[PDB]
Order: sequence, then C-alpha cells, then structure tokens
Amino acid sequence: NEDICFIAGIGDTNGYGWGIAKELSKRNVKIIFGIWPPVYNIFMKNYKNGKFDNDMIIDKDKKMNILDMLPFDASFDTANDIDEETKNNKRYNMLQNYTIEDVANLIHQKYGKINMLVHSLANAKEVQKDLLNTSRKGYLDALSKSSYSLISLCKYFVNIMKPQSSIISLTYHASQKVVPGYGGGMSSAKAALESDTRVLAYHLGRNYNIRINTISAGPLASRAATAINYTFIDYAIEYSEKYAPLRQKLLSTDIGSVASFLLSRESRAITGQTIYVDNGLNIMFLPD
Amino acid sequence: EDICFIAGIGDTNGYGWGIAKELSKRNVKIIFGIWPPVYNIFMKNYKNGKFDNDMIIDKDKKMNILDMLPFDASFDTANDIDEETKNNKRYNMLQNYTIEDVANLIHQKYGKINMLVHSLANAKEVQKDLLNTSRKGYLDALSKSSYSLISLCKYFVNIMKPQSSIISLTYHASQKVVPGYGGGMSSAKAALESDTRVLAYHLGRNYNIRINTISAGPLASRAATAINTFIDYAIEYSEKYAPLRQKLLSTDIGSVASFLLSRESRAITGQTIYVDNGLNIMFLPD
Amino acid sequence: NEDICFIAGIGDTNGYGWGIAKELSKRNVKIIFGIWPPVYNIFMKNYKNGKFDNDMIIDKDKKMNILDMLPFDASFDTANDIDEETKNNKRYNMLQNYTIEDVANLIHQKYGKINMLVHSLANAKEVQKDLLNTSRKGYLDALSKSSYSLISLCKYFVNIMKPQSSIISLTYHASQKVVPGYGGGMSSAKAALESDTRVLAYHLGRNYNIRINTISAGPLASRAATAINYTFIDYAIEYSEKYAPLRQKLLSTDIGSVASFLLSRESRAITGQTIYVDNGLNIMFLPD
Amino acid sequence: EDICFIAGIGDTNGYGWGIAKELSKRNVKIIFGIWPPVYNIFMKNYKNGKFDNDMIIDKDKKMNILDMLPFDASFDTANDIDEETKNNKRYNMLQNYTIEDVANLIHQKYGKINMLVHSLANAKEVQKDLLNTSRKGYLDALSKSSYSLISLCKYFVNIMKPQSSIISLTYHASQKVVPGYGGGMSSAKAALESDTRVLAYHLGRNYNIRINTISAGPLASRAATAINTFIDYAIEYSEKYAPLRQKLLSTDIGSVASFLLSRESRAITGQTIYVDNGLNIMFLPD
Ligand SMILES: NC(=O)c1ccc[n+]([C@@H]2O[C@H](COP(=O)([O-])OP(=O)(O)OC[C@H]3O[C@@H](n4cnc5c(N)ncnc54)[C@H](O)[C@@H]3O)[C@@H](O)[C@H]2O)c1
Ligand SMILES: NC(=O)c1ccc[n+]([C@@H]2O[C@H](COP(=O)([O-])OP(=O)(O)OC[C@H]3O[C@@H](n4cnc5c(N)ncnc54)[C@H](O)[C@@H]3O)[C@@H](O)[C@H]2O)c1
Ligand SMILES: NC(=O)c1ccc[n+]([C@@H]2O[C@H](COP(=O)([O-])OP(=O)(O)OC[C@H]3O[C@@H](n4cnc5c(N)ncnc54)[C@H](O)[C@@H]3O)[C@@H](O)[C@H]2O)c1
Ligand SMILES: NC(=O)c1ccc[n+]([C@@H]2O[C@H](COP(=O)([O-])OP(=O)(O)OC[C@H]3O[C@@H](n4cnc5c(N)ncnc54)[C@H](O)[C@@H]3O)[C@@H](O)[C@H]2O)c1
Ligand SMILES: Oc1cc(Cl)ccc1Oc1ccc(Cl)cc1Cl
Ligand SMILES: Oc1cc(Cl)ccc1Oc1ccc(Cl)cc1Cl
Ligand SMILES: Oc1cc(Cl)ccc1Oc1ccc(Cl)cc1Cl
Ligand SMILES: Oc1cc(Cl)ccc1Oc1ccc(Cl)cc1Cl
Repeated sequence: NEDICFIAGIGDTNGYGWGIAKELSKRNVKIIFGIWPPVYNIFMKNYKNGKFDNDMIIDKDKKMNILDMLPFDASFDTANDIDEETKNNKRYNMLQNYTIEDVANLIHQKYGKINMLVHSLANAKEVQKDLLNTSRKGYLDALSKSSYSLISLCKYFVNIMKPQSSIISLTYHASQKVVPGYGGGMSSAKAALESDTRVLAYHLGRNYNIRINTISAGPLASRAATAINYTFIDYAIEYSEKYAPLRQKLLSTDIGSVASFLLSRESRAITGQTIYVDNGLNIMFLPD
Repeated sequence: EDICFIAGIGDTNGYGWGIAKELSKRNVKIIFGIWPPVYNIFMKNYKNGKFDNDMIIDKDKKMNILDMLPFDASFDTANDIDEETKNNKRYNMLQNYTIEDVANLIHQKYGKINMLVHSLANAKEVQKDLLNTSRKGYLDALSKSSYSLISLCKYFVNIMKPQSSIISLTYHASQKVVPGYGGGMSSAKAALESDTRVLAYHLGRNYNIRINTISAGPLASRAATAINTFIDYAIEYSEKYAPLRQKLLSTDIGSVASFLLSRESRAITGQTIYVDNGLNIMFLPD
Repeated sequence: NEDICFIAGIGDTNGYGWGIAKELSKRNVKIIFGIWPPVYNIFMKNYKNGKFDNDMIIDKDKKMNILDMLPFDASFDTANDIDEETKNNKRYNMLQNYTIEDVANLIHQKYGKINMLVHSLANAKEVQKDLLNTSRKGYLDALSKSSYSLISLCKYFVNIMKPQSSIISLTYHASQKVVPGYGGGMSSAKAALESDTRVLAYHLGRNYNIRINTISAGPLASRAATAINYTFIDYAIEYSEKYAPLRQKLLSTDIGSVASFLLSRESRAITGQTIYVDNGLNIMFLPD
Repeated sequence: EDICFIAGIGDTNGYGWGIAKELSKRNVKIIFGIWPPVYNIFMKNYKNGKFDNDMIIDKDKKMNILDMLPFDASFDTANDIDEETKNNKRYNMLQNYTIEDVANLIHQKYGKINMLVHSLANAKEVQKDLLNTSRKGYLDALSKSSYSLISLCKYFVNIMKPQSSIISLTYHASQKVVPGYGGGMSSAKAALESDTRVLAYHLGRNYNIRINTISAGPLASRAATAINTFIDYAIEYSEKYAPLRQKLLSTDIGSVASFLLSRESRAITGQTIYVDNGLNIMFLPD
C-alpha cells in the first residue's frame, strides 16, 4: 500500500530510468517521472500519442502504470537559483515547480510522503574531451549536474520521505579504473558520487533511518550514451558481451530488478554501497 | 520448482537458518547439509520440536524442509576420510557425507537443483593471532573455509541447472584488520572473496552459473561465541557506530541471499555484497 | 644536476608542503615555492626576517636551499580567468604572473624545464558543514580548488617538464571511508582527485612518459587542518597515535621522504597510484 | 650495517635478484635463501662466473653477497621434514634449511638483521584452473606461497632489530581475474595481501616492525615460464596497454623494495604497492 517512487532522469524508453520504472511497476510501486525541460514536451507528446505503449507492456498480462510526470531540472536547488535567462527560455517559460525543492514540495502536496527515490541522470558539457583537456567550467558542470544533484535531491527529499526509505543512483566503473573516452570529468563526477554515497549513507542512516546505495551499471545503448561519440557505446557493449563472465545482452530491466531490490525492505541492511550490475565485467583484469 | 542446498546449518542461531527462512518465503525447497559431529543432536532437537517457533514464516506459512543430510566439507570423496574419523563416535553411524557423496545423493533423490549456499567456516586455531598460527592450523582454516567452496562448486555444478546461482558468506576482516579474528580466518576469507571472482569467470563462461559472496556483519551464532565476548564487542560496536542502528538479523542476510539466488540478480556475479548496516563504510568511530 | 621541483601550496612551515621541501632539499633538488596571494607577503616578510631559519635546518650540517618563491593561485588557469575584483584586490593588486599558465611560463623563462611537480593544496568554503548541508556553490568551490586545480596544473606544466618527470598530490582517506567532520565536499574532492590521478596517469604516461601519483597522508596539525574546527585535527592525531599499527608521531617529513621517492627515478614503474603514508591506520577496521 | 635476507633466488632472472642488486647499491649486505632442489646448480653457476655480468652495479661497485644458504619454505622446523625429502638426492647433502634453522644460522653467523624479503611462490597445480584444482594442490599453493610469509615473520622477528622492515611480492590476480593464473595461486596471493595487513598490525604494535607487499607486473622469470607463453602474453599486453610503455625490469621492482626496506618509508605499513607501469589502473584496452 503506497510504495511511491520518484525517478529523476527519464527522457524516453531507451535508458536505465525506464528499465527501473518497469521493474518497480511490476511490483506495484507507483511511479512519478521527473523529466528534464529540454525533452519534457516531446516526451509528453510521444506518451500521449501512444508511442510508448509497446514499451509499457510488462508481461502482456500487466502494463506499466505511471502516477505522474513532472518537469524537473536537477541543476536548480530552489526557485531562487534559476537565472532569468533559463526562466524565460523557450523550453522553460511555460513550466513551473521544476527545481529540486519545488518538485519535492509539489509531490508532497499531491501524494504525501514517498518511500523510494531514484537519481538516474548525468550531464557534462565536455564529455567528448579527455580529462586533461577539460576546462574548469566543463569539469564543474559535470560535478554540478552529475554528483551535486544527488546531494541536493537527498537534502530536499528526506523531508518528504518516510523513515526506512531508500535512495539509489547510477554510476559507472570509469570512477575506479581508466576508461578512455569517458571524458569531460564524468569519471571524476562518478568517483565523487560513489564517495558521496557513503557519506550520505552515514548522515541519512543516523538522522533519518534512510538508506542510500548506487548501482554501477554496465553499458546500455541509451540516448545519453551516444553523446559520448561504431561509437564509444558500441565498442563498450561489444567488449562487455565478449569478455564478461556472463556473455548475454545487458538489459535496462536487469538494472531495474536490482534497483527494485535495493529500494525495497528486502535490502534493509545494505547502505552506502556501490553495487555492480554489469554481468561481472568489473572483476576481469586480462581478456582472453 | 526451486531447490536450494544449504551447507552449514547446526541450529537456528546462524546465517544458514536465516537464509533458509527467507528462501522458504519464496517457496524454495530447502535441503540442509549438517556437520556430522552435530547431525544427531540437530535431528533430536528438530524431532523434539525445539525449532518449531523458529520455522514459522508467518500466519500463512511454515518452513518446508525437504531433507537434512550429514555433510562434512573437510572431505571431497569417500577416499578422503581418515581412519580416526571412520572410527569416530559421531561419524561411524553416518554415511555418504563427503562433498561428492552429498551431491550424488541429492541428485539421486531429488534431481537437479538451482541454488547453492556455502554457510560454513572452521579454523582449529581461531583463538591465536595470525603470527602465532601454525602451518597445520592455517591450512585447516583455508581447507575448511575456502577450499570447501571450490570443491562444493566442482561437485555440484554437475547437478545444477544452467542459470543456477551460488553464494557464500564472508567477513570484512579479509580486507581490514580485526584483532581477534585469528587462526587464518582472515586469510581464508580473503581467499574466499578472490576465489568468488575466479569461480564467477569459469562458472559464468562454462555453465552460465553465477556466484557471489555476502560480507555479513556480526551475529551471535554458535561459531561466533568461539572467537576470543569478541562477538559481544563486535555487535555492540556495530549497533553503536553503523550508519543504521538497528539490530542485524540473520533474516537481513537471508533476504539478500534470496535475491542473489533468484533470477532478479541475473546481471550480478563475482561480487562481495556487504550486508552489515553499512558499518564497512566508516573510517573512525564518531 | 638540475632536479627542479615546483611545490604549489606552501604558506608556512607547519604543513606537508614544507616537509616535502625539506626532504627534497636534502637530496639536492632545487625548490620553487608557489605561494597563495592571501598569505604571500606575510610568508615573504617572515622569511626575510629569519623566522624560518630554524625550520630550514636539515641535519645542522645542511640547511634548505630555496631557489625561488612565486605568488600562485590555483583558482585561475590563465590571466583571462582572473575577475576584475580579484585583479584589483588589496592582496592581489601588486602581484603578477600568478595564474597556473603564467607561473609555468615564468618558471620556464627563468629556469628552463623542470622534472618534479607537487600539488600540496586544497580549499573548500563550507568545510565546516556536513556534506548533506553543503550548498551547490560550496561543493563546486571544493572541487574547483582542490581537484580541478591538479588537472590544470598538469595541463600547463607538462609543457615545461622533461619526459620521465613525476607529479604528486596529497589526499585523505575520507574519500574512501566516512570521516565525520571532513565536510564541505572535501571528501568528494579527494575522491575526484584520486580517480583523476588514474586518468591523468594514463594520458600523461602515454603522451609524455610522465608519472602521477597521490599520497594519502595521515593527520598533521597544519594551519589548514585547524580550519576544520580539542578540535577535529586534535582528535584525528590522538586517534591515529593510539590506534595505528605504528604508534609514533606522524611528521611532515615522513610524507616528505615518500614524496621524494615518488618524484625520483627510483619509482619509475609506479603511476596512477594512491600511496598511504599514515602509519598504517587505513588498514584497521575495529579498534582495540 | 644493514643486512637483508632474501628468500627465493634461483638464478638472476627473477625479482629476488633485482631486489638484491638495488639493495647492494645502497651498501646493504645480502644473504640469499635458495630452494634446495636448485641450491647446488646455483652455487655451480655462481662459481663458474655465470652471474658475473649480472652482479655489476656500475663502474664503482659489484654486488657484495654475504652468504648463500639452502632454504625451504615448506618446512618450519627440523621436525617438519618427511623421510622422502630427507632421502632426496638434492636434499641429503644439505642441512639446516628449514625456516627456523635458517633464522638461527644467520643469527649465529652474522647477528641481528634489519631487512627481510619474501620472494617466492609455488603451487603444484598452477596449470589447472581454480575449479579443477585439488584440495592438496590448493593447500600446497597456500602453504608455500602465503603461510611461508607468516612463518618467515614468526622465526625472523627474534633475529631482527626494532624498526626493521619486511616485504613480499604479490600479483593483481588476487584482486581481478587472470585466466591462466591457476592452482590456487590467485587465492594464495589474496591471502598474502590480507595477511600483510594483519601482520602489519601485530608486528607494528609489538615490535615496531613494518611489512608491505609489492604487486609486480610481469617479468620473464623461471617460475613465470611454468604458467600456461602465459608470460609472453602478459608482457606483450602490459607493454602495449600500460600507461608507461617501457620494459618492466626486475630492478624497477628492486628500487621500490629498497625504499620500502629503508627508513625513508617509516610511515608506510600493511600496504600493497603496485609496481607495474600503472597497468592495474586500466579498465579496458584502448
Ligand atoms: N547508459 C549506460 O551505458 C550507463 C552505464 C553506467 C551508468 N549509467 C548511468 O545511468 C544514468 C542514466 O543514464 P542513461 O544511460 O539511462 O541515459 P538516459 O539519457 O536514459 O538518462 C539520462 C537522463 O537524465 C536527464 N537529465 C540530464 N540532465 C538533467 C538535469 N539537469 N536535470 C534533470 N534531468 C536531467 C536526461 O533528460 C536524460 O533523460 C546516468 O547517470 C549514467 O551515468 C549509464
Ligand atoms: N556470525 C557472524 O558474525 C558472521 C559475520 C560474517 C560472516 N559470517 C559467516 O557466516 C557463515 C555461517 O556461520 P555462522 O555465523 O552462521 O555460525 P554457525 O555456527 O551458525 O554456522 C557455521 C556452521 O558451519 C558448520 N561447519 C563447521 N565445520 C564444518 C565442516 N568441516 N563441514 C561442514 N560444516 C562445518 C558448523 O556445523 C556450523 O553449523 C560462516 O562462514 C561465517 O564465516 C558470520
Ligand atoms: N594536514 C593534514 O592532516 C592532511 C591529511 C591528509 C591530506 N592532507 C593534504 O595535504 C595538502 C596540504 O595541506 P596541509 O595539511 O599541509 O595544510 P597547509 O595549509 O600546510 O597547505 C595548504 C596550502 O595550500 C595553499 N592554498 C590554498 N588555496 C590555494 C589556491 N587557490 N591556490 C594556491 N594555493 C592555495 C594555502 O596557502 C596553504 O598554504 C592538502 O591538499 C591536504 O588535503 C593534509
Ligand atoms: N615474474 C612475474 O611476472 C611476477 C609478477 C608478480 C609477482 N611475482 C612474484 O615475485 C616472486 C618471485 O618470483 P619470480 O617471478 O622472481 O620467479 P623466480 O623463479 O625468479 O623466483 C621464485 C623462487 O622461489 C623459489 N621457491 C619455490 N618454492 C620454494 C620453497 N618451497 N622454498 C623456498 N623457495 C622456493 C624458487 O627456487 C624460485 O627461485 C614470486 O612470489 C611471484 O609470485 C612475479
Ligand atoms: O555514465 C554513463 C556510462 C556509459 Cl558506459 C554510458 C552512458 C552513461 O551516461 C552518461 C554519460 C555521459 C553523459 Cl554526459 C551523460 C550520461 Cl547520462
Ligand atoms: O566469520 C565469522 C565472523 C564473525 Cl564476526 C563471527 C563468526 C564468524 O564465523 C566463524 C568464525 C570463526 C570460525 Cl572458526 C568459524 C566460523 Cl563459522
Ligand atoms: O585534507 C586534509 C585532511 C586532514 Cl586530516 C587535515 C587537513 C587537510 O587539509 C585540508 C582540509 C580542509 C581544507 Cl578546506 C583545506 C585543507 Cl589543505
Ligand atoms: O606470481 C607470479 C605472477 C606472474 Cl605474472 C608470473 C610469475 C609469478 O610467479 C609465480 C607464479 C606461479 C608459481 Cl607456481 C610460482 C611463482 Cl614464483
């Protein structure tokens, strides 16, 4: 009764956010999407035109139920943070209550307290550049949008969450081992995120009895994954399917069912952890 | 039908039982492997109803135990048992309790299984610090606590379905110093965690079978009381300093095991997963 | 002949920068100090008034030789990055060539190419706040000054360094395990720094044959260490001296002699590494 | 005067020799512990001047070797040698080669030492994958490659000065899967790295003695050629993909060992230090 999850970072059905929504929907969790304003209207129109109907089919006995879909920008902590330019920009002008604080307030006002929170977003202006060639501003952009946004989400959402709630984010192994092409300070951002997951786990655990973990996912041909540049993601997938201990296609719903477990009471003694869902690729040193 | 063999249950106070309870919730059939020295007292307590309250899952269900078999992880095959054991009071009345014999017996009675739990450890010199542990004591720890996992996998893969899943239990003393966790137990756990990776590679590639290990926080089990109030200290420190200040239950480990043993976790393998209320993340007590 | 080291982050004789200078000076490496403008004039006056004379004594057979002392602010990559306000500020107005690019240029013009580089600096406006309570701006400040500054230093100094040169920075274990009181995103910054050390090691190793490592140091009662708030550092030191495998006072020159090794040819097969110099405290789980 | 015992030199092509060379540079007196099966061929090659070119440090200096003694890390004390070894062709002509006997002999001839190097490993089933390794094969790997370090420490601390330093060599297969590194060698290295921490605690607190381990990249030593062209592949892959694309030399490991064994590193203990041209940091070949 009333397992409600906010998923921050869905723009289509091709990423981990959607796989997570599907698996949770399967367990009858109510789902609220937080959608970035640059893609929000296109997502809504597609949704309304039934473009996602096939993708919403669970077992053909069940179909996903989505409780709400809200414009959301993890760049802005409160309304006072929004620069006049953004506020007035073509894609933002007609939207409201999309900062982290406002969206938590809106969710609370409409549905009461929630018990599950998903951070499924990242961004970096200079992702295409190697770390050495990343500018101060590009690096800080990657940290701001990909890492600090988690801390802020936690800060504002803990107020609208029940004790024993659970929070997850997504990370990538480039934080711990070198992945050429994962540029722009994304590796730095993921390293910060994994460390912040531990520190937040301490504070949230002690003060709120709330858990936080992160899933280190293997490669998935999402929309963001193309932004990296056959392309970077095509090589990653090919390499993973050839060399992982489990040689099988990694699905967004593989991450989804792990997410679902971490967000449930079944994982109540797990917190502060980086959990690898990557067909075991992370354990390998030397290829065959 | 799901069937899980759980090697290392002696009573209802350890992690093996909590894992059994949680799997039972999900309608998994459970087979216990019981160390022969305690096999007859276990059967007696069970028959006398000592475990009845511990078997209740809820209003609806009671634990279904498919079978309970003697199992000694010291011995790979029938040929490995020495005379002194053959002659032992608690062994002479039992049979087919080597790792291979148990695999063959389960397969013959019940067919193929799809879940395997290693929940056992031993070290005859656990009360000595590592520096004062003898070669025989150290190798005993590795033999009983680490190699037993490899042997379990070796003999059991033949009786397991593709997409089966295996777990063991470990402890953070492998990675950081726990004074008191002596006799090469820290060594054995480090080997277990590394072996979990290497086995994940061979089992995943050859059989599409997953293997992970759960690094559990402290629980006042029978084996824990043999370390030297060590466990009293560990539990008190964990409950005081862990990010989550709730009592760690065997079923907290059990529900994670159940997930790792299910298809829900089909993309996780070779991993050490911490189920310890977050204690492992702390650097210094606040 | 001509082992020259630039040490970025010395403001007095109480920190790791000074211990590193001493140990290198011991091996006859020439030392150039990069001194932050807020403390630069006070450092120079103290130096000129002989206040550091005792602290410069090596074995009483030898005394430290300092080749140069340059104003340096790791906040600014190039002259074009300096805001008009800073440029005109009381402490900056009378200084020149203190951005990362300008200082590399100046060093090159005066002394030619160098072969050793030390990043011994960190800053975070909100260090006193817990991570959960750190603002976006405070967090980005910590990353900018403590982590990105390393990348930028590398980017500009690789041009004035010889092949087979070596770079080190300093980090702290709070990046990997939770240290309450290490706030403001300093833990996040150190996690980024350790990850960036690997990524830089790849690029610098492959393109320049230059090594980079970081030293994870135990507690030292430096000036910065008081900024954290008996205080945070007093407890850290007390705890380290009581519980480390080696129960002995950790000296800045203990870090210095490790730094010196990492910067020398003796460590030519080590790169991308986080090296712990902390009397072994990091290996402990449970106290006695 | 500094004196270092180096256990595990068989010829001039391994890490033991490179460590000996580098310590010699710093005027450390060197004592070799040589596995009895190869002790007589080593002495013969040495006398015949086979190693003369390898002993040159430079224009100035030649390696000073204080002594060369038979040493078998399989045996803790005289009582541990079985008859079959006593009767063996290559052992019967040698004596005082157990770990305790060597410590006693060195102490009696030369007094206290202050540097100790464990540079040895063995595993009779190295060519089998972990899953197919027998209990006896696995325990042999742990016995010879891991427990030998604990025993070395146990017997040698008595003959060492306070502020002494100990190192061993390990390999990244303990932490990440290297197909080919079989027979429980990966297991033994994981135990070695964990044991390095636990020993650092006991040795640091009780004796103020430091212990670290160097995780080395691949070198075409004698033992390396026994793994199954494995080493040819490892070296080629390392030289192609490591951040530093220079040939890894035994003396690259030797200069790190020398530093860790000196007072320069007085604040480092319980650590695994990677000396591998940075290869360990890479996630996937570019
Ligand atoms: N795709 C992979 O292969 C892969 C591998 C490891 C980790 N991950 C992680 O998974 C997460 C999801 O990425 P994905 O691969 O599903 O791509 P995706 O495009 O499906 O997810 C990213 C989403 O975040 C949203 N977003 C971007 N900036 C935002 C902002 N400022 N505020 C609010 N929303 C914003 C975008 O609209 C986008 O829909 C990422 O954090 C990524 O780091 C992905
Ligand atoms: N209890 C804790 O605090 C704790 C913390 C971390 C990990 N663990 C791990 O969990 C696992 C279960 O232990 P536990 O804590 O439940 O104690 P337990 O006594 O409940 O379980 C250990 C069982 O192993 C069995 N056993 C011992 N030697 C055997 C052999 N040669 N062959 C077959 N069985 C043998 C014993 O009969 C015993 O029942 C162990 O591997 C332990 O290392 C326990
Ligand atoms: N002190 C400790 O206990 C300790 C423990 C672990 C790591 N460290 C690390 O060692 C390094 C040195 O710190 P410390 O403890 O010696 O304190 P410190 O005060 O001696 O060193 C910090 C110096 O950096 C300089 N600095 C600050 N911001 C700067 C900027 N924008 N540009 C140029 N210089 C700037 C300051 O002038 C200061 O002198 C730090 O990076 C710290 O993270 C210190
Ligand atoms: N060569 C590599 O690529 C490499 C990479 C990482 C680590 N290492 C480690 O470096 C160490 C040295 O090995 P190496 O590569 O120089 O090969 P090596 O053959 O030069 O050295 C191994 C030595 O150990 C000795 N030995 C074997 N069993 C013994 C016993 N029971 N008692 C005493 N001595 C025994 C052998 O005589 C041999 O001389 C090993 O521990 C190895 O694990 C080597
Ligand atoms: O983290 C990721 C890892 C992989 Cl392998 C693929 C995609 C990922 O996700 C991103 C990568 C870069 C940027 Cl700018 C934004 C996002 Cl969402
Ligand atoms: O690994 C453990 C860790 C803890 Cl904190 C408590 C009990 C544990 O389990 C054991 C410890 C020592 C031995 Cl000899 C046997 C077992 Cl089953
Ligand atoms: O990193 C550190 C770790 C410790 Cl234990 C003590 C001091 C440290 O150094 C700093 C800590 C915070 C800030 Cl704002 C600046 C600096 Cl130089
Ligand atoms: O550990 C090693 C790692 C590598 Cl890459 C190469 C050689 C090594 O050394 C050994 C490997 C196996 C055995 Cl049986 C004995 C030794 Cl000395």
